[PDB]
Amino acid sequence: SDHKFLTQAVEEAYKGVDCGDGGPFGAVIVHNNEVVASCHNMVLKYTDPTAHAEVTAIREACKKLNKIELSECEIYASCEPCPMCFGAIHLSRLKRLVYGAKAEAAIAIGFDDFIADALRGTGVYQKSSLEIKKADGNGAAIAEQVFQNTKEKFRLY
Amino acid sequence: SDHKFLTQAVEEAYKGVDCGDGGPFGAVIVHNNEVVASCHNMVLKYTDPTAHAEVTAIREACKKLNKIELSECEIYASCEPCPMCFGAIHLSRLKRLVYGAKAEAAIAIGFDDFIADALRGTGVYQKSSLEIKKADGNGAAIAEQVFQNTKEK
Ligand SMILES: [Zn+2]
Ligand SMILES: [Zn+2]
Repeated sequence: SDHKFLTQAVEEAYKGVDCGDGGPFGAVIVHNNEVVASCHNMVLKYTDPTAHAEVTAIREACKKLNKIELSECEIYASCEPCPMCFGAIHLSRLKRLVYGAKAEAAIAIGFDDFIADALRGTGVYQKSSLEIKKADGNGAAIAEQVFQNTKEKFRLY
Repeated sequence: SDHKFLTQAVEEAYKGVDCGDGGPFGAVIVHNNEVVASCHNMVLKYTDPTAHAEVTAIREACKKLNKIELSECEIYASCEPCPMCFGAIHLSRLKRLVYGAKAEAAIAIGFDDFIADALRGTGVYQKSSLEIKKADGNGAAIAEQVFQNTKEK
């Protein structure tokens, strides 16, 4: 099941960058195998620097479910969530995070060096409690290739 | 001026908690000396756990200026911004943050221990770039008093 939803997140990333909504990032929020929200980065479309894929999905899922906690839901992120997004995942009380590519894969094509200490377990003040799964196998390889694929698609533009 | 805009962020904190929009937290974004956004926590009003005062203010300022970066603006927060909000402040590229109450003041009234390493200078992977000012004196007194004053609210 993890492979299904992670690949849905990756496809959101491709769709969002293709239509110009934002960068190549996707996120899917799922409640007992039912998809609650399927989003990509909307920073450009919304003129909102907080509209990352994860934040957008959280906003949508909370509005759909009429509550500010998503404690029975899980989130699939095509890329490792940044500090803002990991903070939003913490605040939302999501029970599990599965992510596809390490942040280094995005930094490799020029994205900002902007990594969540609490995700990687390197903080003094901020600690995480939720279950975190870095994908492996086919899902991880597919997720990691998003960034070189996007850079190649826009190389001569 | 620093006192003026921090006091306005505290005023937003009180207004928001009084009308049930969210918790006792406010934020003000200014371009030199003009208010670009003045907001409070809207978590309850919007059913949105990301709608902290700072995030709400960033979104409104970016809409007002029609752009996703706020490198000419500064942000005043009634309370120390949390990891989410400090991340948002980084992404928006605000050039300066002034905040009134240390997170311990909110925690002492029963809010979650949820503190940004990058703001306190203890981040390993996340390093702040912007200038940060913790208020002192009367500004700190005003911002700390919010939590005692709104305890039963
Ligand atoms: Zn993010
Ligand atoms: Zn916050």
